[PDB]
Order: sequence, then structure tokens, then C-alpha cells
Amino acid sequence: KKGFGKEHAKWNPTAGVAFEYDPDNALRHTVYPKPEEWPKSEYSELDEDESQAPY
Amino acid sequence: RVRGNLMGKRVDFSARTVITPDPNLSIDQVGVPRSIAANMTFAEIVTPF
Amino acid sequence: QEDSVIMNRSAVDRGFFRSVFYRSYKEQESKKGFDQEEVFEKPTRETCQGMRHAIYDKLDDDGLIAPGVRVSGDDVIIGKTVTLPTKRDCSTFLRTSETGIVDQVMVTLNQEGYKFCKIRVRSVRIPQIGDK
Amino acid sequence: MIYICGECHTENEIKSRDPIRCRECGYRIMYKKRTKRLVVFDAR
Amino acid sequence: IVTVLPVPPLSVRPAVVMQGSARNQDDLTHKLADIVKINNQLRRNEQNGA
Amino acid sequence: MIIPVRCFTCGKIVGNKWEAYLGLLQAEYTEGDALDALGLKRYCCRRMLLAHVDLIEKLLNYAP
Amino acid sequence: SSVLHDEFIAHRLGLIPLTSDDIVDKLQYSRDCTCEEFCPECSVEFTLDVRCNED
Amino acid sequence: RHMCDGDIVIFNRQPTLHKMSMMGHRVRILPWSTFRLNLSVTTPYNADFDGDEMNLHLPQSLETRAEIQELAMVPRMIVTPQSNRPVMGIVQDTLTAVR
Amino acid sequence: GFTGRKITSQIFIGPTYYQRLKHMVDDKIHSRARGPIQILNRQPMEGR
Amino acid sequence: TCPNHPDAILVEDYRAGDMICPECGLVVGDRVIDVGSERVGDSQNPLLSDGDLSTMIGKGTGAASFDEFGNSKYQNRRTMSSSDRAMMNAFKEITTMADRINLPRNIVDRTNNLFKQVYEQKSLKGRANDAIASACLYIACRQEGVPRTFKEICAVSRISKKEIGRCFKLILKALETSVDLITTGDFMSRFCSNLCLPKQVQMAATHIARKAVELDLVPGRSPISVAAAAIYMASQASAEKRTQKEIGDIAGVADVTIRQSYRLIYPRAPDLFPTDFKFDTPVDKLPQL
RNA sequence: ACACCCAGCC
Ligand SMILES: [Zn+2]
Ligand SMILES: [Zn+2]
Ligand SMILES: [Zn+2]
Ligand SMILES: [Zn+2]
Repeated sequence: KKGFGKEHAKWNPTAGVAFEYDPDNALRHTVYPKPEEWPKSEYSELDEDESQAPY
Repeated sequence: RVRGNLMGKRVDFSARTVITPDPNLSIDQVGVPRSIAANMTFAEIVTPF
Repeated sequence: QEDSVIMNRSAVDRGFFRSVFYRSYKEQESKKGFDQEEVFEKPTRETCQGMRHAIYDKLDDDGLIAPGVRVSGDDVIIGKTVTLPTKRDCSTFLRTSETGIVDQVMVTLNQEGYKFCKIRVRSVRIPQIGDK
Repeated sequence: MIYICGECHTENEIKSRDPIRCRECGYRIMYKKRTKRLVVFDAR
Repeated sequence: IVTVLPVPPLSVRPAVVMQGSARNQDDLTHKLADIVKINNQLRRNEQNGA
Repeated sequence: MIIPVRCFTCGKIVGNKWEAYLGLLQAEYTEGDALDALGLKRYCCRRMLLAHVDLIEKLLNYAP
Repeated sequence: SSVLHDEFIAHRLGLIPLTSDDIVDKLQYSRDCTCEEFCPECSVEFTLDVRCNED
Repeated sequence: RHMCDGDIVIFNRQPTLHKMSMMGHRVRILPWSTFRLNLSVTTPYNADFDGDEMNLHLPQSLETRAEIQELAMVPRMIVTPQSNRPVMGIVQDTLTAVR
Repeated sequence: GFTGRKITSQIFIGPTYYQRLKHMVDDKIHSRARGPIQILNRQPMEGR
Repeated sequence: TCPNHPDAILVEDYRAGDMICPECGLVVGDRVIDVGSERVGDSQNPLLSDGDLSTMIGKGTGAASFDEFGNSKYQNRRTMSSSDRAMMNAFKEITTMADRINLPRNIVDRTNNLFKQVYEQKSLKGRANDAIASACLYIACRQEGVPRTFKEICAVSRISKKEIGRCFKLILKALETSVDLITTGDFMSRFCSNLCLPKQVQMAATHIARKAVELDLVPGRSPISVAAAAIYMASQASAEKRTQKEIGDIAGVADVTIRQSYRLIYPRAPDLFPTDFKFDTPVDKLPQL
């Protein structure tokens, strides 16, 4: 038949939708207790010294 | 007989099943499955209104 | 909250923790009585006496349901009748609220040499709200 | 009524009076043949 | 002093019905059977002077 | 009993990768490199194909 | 006659992705189609027929 | 009639230790095959969701329904007389998140 | 998932071996309204 | 018994526990009283003639149970009839007899049925109950299509072939029934298996005995003797060999019986074997006694 | 029936 993923996962066409926004916490939507410990996102725009963008 | 079938006895209109959380209900509400509701009955007296 | 799990419905749809449940119903023909005789046969309302609301139609000519037939609550899978000293029905019944499909039906001779029948009903259990 | 012997997969046409036995070999276990009725599965 | 023994009705000592033809009796029915047997035995022994 | 057709988590197809994975392992590849060569990057698919037991092979030993 | 019961085979068949590049737009949902059960305008027919007789 | 939304039901867990372990609830019909509870009422019932099962008694006549409504519904049993304190309260995720 | 906003607290997530137990709800749900009654007491039967 | 439909049978809604008229749906009667199981005596043996409603007295537990000198003041004074005790003795002896030759329980049940029928019909009061039991076992074995030779039932009984045969004849007369005639076929699976012979020899012996009986080669010979001769002269045709002593002692036949059955069956040797059988030994190499 | 196990939740 024809169907979409709301009915069953068999009709899911994707194999993992990787969605990201604000790779550096300029918005501080997530608060790192220890920012130095976290790996940089592949879309990050910071040098090694910096851990996250200024608020 | 006394303790087993007089002071406490099996009753009709009773259901049993597992409980699961639901924070979207009020404290005075209980979620009930469709089958349990469709099985047991409540007798309403017919009136003109 | 309070020892409960949120499960990924898509994972369940993809086979996550989905299982089967095989239940076997056994029945035994008997001739121990001097006159009353059990027999595996399809019972009929015109002949037998003690039937119920369930439907005696999925059975075969030998009184045993065939494999691959869906069954539901209050379905008959073994047509066994005792000869009344005309006859009375004592037939195996599916347990309340248990669907499934008959997987295998084996007929043989048991230790006593009587005719012995075992039906394996298979029911697929997908995880639901409330499964531990 | 078609039965299948457990030992040798041979079809047996057995009426509901003959004691259970396989004509070819003699094994005492039979399995009912899958019904010709069409059962639908939904692949969900 | 029990001089006449009350016999319970069938409701107190019902006879269950099993698979097939069965007449399985309650324990009280068996006890009544023993009571009646021994009572008859004693009555006959007293009658014929044992 | 058999390799799942799809990864439970994301839905990537991994039912076609079990035989290739076994062949790679027979080619003296370590498990990590074998998984990498098959394109399984997310650790969910790596879980799916690394932790699977091929029980159907043993089920096929019995006569039908 | 496989070692896997019928529902298992059906489940693994349902999860097989099928090419749906351009025909998915021209194919109507089975619920909205006027046919009785299924028809070429709202479904695609598949047939599997395998028998193992080699060692 | 089949019981529908708003029907009063006594809802019980065993062991029935104290008075608040049989309180009245309003039925709401929901899809799957489990009874559902607000998280606040888990404390008086001494119930968790690790497989606990609970009994549901449906009063039959209007008099019994009326008294269950007017004597033993959950809102009327917030404060126990055992120790003059609220038997129910905020718990678990809600309490951590309101802190 | 609902809004797409980053969750403020970072979540501890990873593979863990879970196992499903035989205590499934469909083998436990039970109800009655004037069913069969036993012999001696004329009361409801015992058991689902 | 619906007042509106007095001719329509009532359906039993066990889930709802009601007697329902299927025409108008009117629930006639009262709540169903489900006879069954939710205190109850032993299942009474249906073969017993009487009710046998009685109970035992257990072992003593304290001083009050005992008497002045080392004995209990209450004892197991059973109230069984002579008849019930004599027929229970007979059922117990039948079971012991049947387990000696590994008969299945269904044959034991059939034997109990026949014994009860004979013992109620009351025409053989003069014959030992053990002889009636043996004859009943023979009849039950013969009725199930798995007959045992008279000498086989004799071997597991204190009762002779003379006495069991007479009681068999008299039981058949009393019950006014009949039994199928034994064919040299039924006595084959056992007489062979016990002698340890292959399955191709099973088929060879069965076919050859059936063919020999069919074309009336052997006049009036007992089926046991023909069967044994078939086993003898099909055994030498295969690698596995069996001498006279083994077959005679396992089938009950004497050496002179098997020898003259062999000399009668020998001349039609090649035409009597099955076509598709491995001649491990040539047909002309069979030794003539 | 009855009996005996096992098991679930406190
Ligand atoms: Zn066979
Ligand atoms: Zn994945
Ligand atoms: Zn269509
Ligand atoms: Zn009517």
C-alpha cells in the first residue's frame, strides 16, 4: 500500500534525521556544567582555546 | 465460612489490571481500558427526561 | 515516573522486543466407562446437548481445528463428545481474551494408548503499555 | 482429512475410525496439514 | 447428648459434576454414609442380641 | 533468531549486511573495522549488527 | 515450511524498503480508492516462491 | 449501559492498610489495556508502576454511587485524620522539577 | 522531540541490555459483571 | 422454556452466566449454577457395582488413640461387600497380569469392562475369577486388533491353556458377541520384534505369510504355526539368522510343528517372496529339514 | 473440586 510513518515505522523513509542548531551555545539553550569537557560539534566555528561561544 | 465467605467474599462488577502512570489526568480521575468499560455495566433507570 | 518506561513506538514497529506466545492445549479420548465413550468428532446441535454460545464451525471432520486458522475468545478447537448413558459436549475452549493462530495440531497415542491430541496456538505479542 | 507423519513427511488419508499409524513406516505421531483456507497477515 | 443426628441438606453437601459422567460426593456425604452403616450395624446387633 | 531487517533505533537497513559482516570477519578484519567498512557509523546500527546471534543457523540443523 | 512462523515472515517482508521514486505520487491510498479490496491504482502486487532442494 | 466517562468507581490496592487505600475516582476511557493514575495518588495507595495491579469496583445503585461521591473521592481524602497532614503530595519528577 | 528545542540538561544516554519479562498486561487484565457462580456458596468463581 | 417461545432451546452464556432464549433474547430462569470446580471425595471407580461410600481411619496420633497395651482402639473395619472386594481383587490381578507383557492401559480398561459385564451377567460363578480375568484379557487383546496367543496369556497367569480356552468359549457364549478371526499378520510385529529382525524382514514375513494364506497353500494350520514358518523361512533369506529353538520358544510352537510347516511351505519358495527384497541368500540355498 | 508447587505486588 501507500502510507507514512505516523501509521507504522515501515513507511518511514528516513534512516536517522540528524538535526542541529546553534552548534556553539550562543543562545545557552543548553547549559554545560563544565564546558571544557564537551566535544565541539562538526559545524562549530571556534578555535581550540574556546569551549563555547559568548552568550 | 465466616472469614472466607461472609466477612469477605468475591464480588461482581470488579476489574483488575496493571497500573501505569498518566500525569495528564486529574488526581480524582482513573484511566480505564475500553474492554473493561465495555464489559461491566451500570444500570440507569429510564425516565422521561 | 515511579518505575515506568517510555518506549519508542517506531522501534516496536521495527521488531523491538516483539515476541510470540505458544500455548498448548492437550486432550485425551477415553473409554474407561462401561458405556460412556468419549470421541473426537464435530458436534451438531441436532445431536448433542451441552453446547454454548461459541461457534463450532472452524473444526474439521475429525473434530480438530486445522493449523493456520485464526481463533479468538470462546472458539472451539477440540470437538469431544461423551456418549450419554444422546451425547453431551465437553470440548476444549480458548481461554478468555486470548487471540492467536493455530500453529500445529498433533494426534498420537499416549501412554495409556488412548487417542491423544495437542494443539499449539501461537499468538504474537507486541509490547504495549503495561508490559513489564 | 490429511495427516503428515513426523518421521517421513508422507501424506496420509485417514478417516475418523482408523487407529493412528503411518502406512509407509509405522510411526505413531501425525501432524495435521495446513488448511487451504486463506489467512491474512498485515505485516505491521 | 446427640440422640438424633441432623442430616444437612444437599445444599450444604453438594455433589460436583466433573468431566465425563461423575457423581463425586462431598466429605459430609461420606461421613453420613459411615454414620448410617454403623447405625444400621448397631441396630441389627441389638435386635438379634449380639 | 535472524538479523533484523532494520535497525530498531533509526531504521537503517542492516538485514543485508549480516553476510557481508561475517565474510569480513572471516577475512581477518577486527570487528570495528568490519563495521566501519559496512557504513555503520551511528552506534545504534553497530549495536544491532555486533550483538546479533545467528540462531537460525542452529534452527536449520533439525530436519523439517 | 521455514523455521520462522508466518507472522515473522510477514513482519520482515513489511520492513523491506521498496523503490518509490515517482509512483508514490500517482498511487492513491487504499482507503480512498474506489476498488473493493485492492487494485493496481492503489497497490502493488508482489509474489515470492522459493523452494530449497539443494544440499 | 457500558460505563462511560464520569462514572464513579472505588479504586483499591492490596494490602488495604489505611482508609485512603480505597478512594473514589472518575472513570476516563483511554486506548490501551492498563489502569492509569495521577502520580499524586501513588503515595496513599503505596503503589508504584513496576507491575502493580489494582482492583476497580463499580458501584451499582444510585445510593451507593452517591455516597462514594460524597464520602470517599480522592479530593475529599487529601488530608488524613491519622496524623492531620496531607496524605498526598507532589512526588518524583514534578517535585524535582518544581525545586 | 515535540518542539526541537535543546533540552537544557544533557541526558545520559547509551546502550544497555534490557529484557522483557513474561508478566504482560494482556495476560493480567480482567473484568466481571454477573458471571458464573460456584456451587457451595453461590458466589463468584475464583480466578481470571 | 421461554414463555414466548416454548419450542426454542436455550443457550448457555457462560461468560454472562445466563440461560438466554435465542429468539427474543429474554433471560429465562435464574443465574446459572455452574457445576464444576472452584472437600470432595475420591473419584469412585465406575466399574464398581456399589457406591462404596466409606472412609478410612488414620494412624493414631496420641495417648487417647491407643489402648492399655500397645494397640489402637479404632481399626480399619471396612464395610466392603464380598462382591466388591472379590472384583477389586480381580481388577488388581488383571493389572498385574497386563503389566507383565507391557499392554497399554486401554486394553486393561477394556478387560475391566468385559470382566464387570461377565460378573454382573452371572453365568460363570463356578470358574475361578483368575480364569475369567485371563479370558477377558484375551478377548480385550483380540478386540483391539492386537491379539495375543493363548500361550502368551497363559505365561502371565496361573491358569492353564485348557482352562482359559474353556472360559473364553463360555464368555463369548454368555455375552452373545463375536470376535474377528486372527490372521497370520497380527502376530507378526511382536513375534519378530522380540526375535530382533530388520524391517525389510518385517515386510517380507508379512507379505509372504499373507500370500501363503491367501492361496490356501496350508490347510487348517493354526495362524501361529504359519506365521512362525514365515519368520523362519524369511529369516534365512537375510543376513540375520534364527534357529528353531529361538522361534519356537518365542512364538510358542513346537519343533515338529514348525518343521512340518516349513516342509509344507518350502516348494513354493520363489513365487512367495516379495518382488522387491534383497536376496542376501539365494532362494535355492534355504536348508530343507 | 482437593492437594502441591512456582510466580507477582507489598
Ligand atoms: Zn511415517
Ligand atoms: Zn541505527
Ligand atoms: Zn484500488
Ligand atoms: Zn423467547
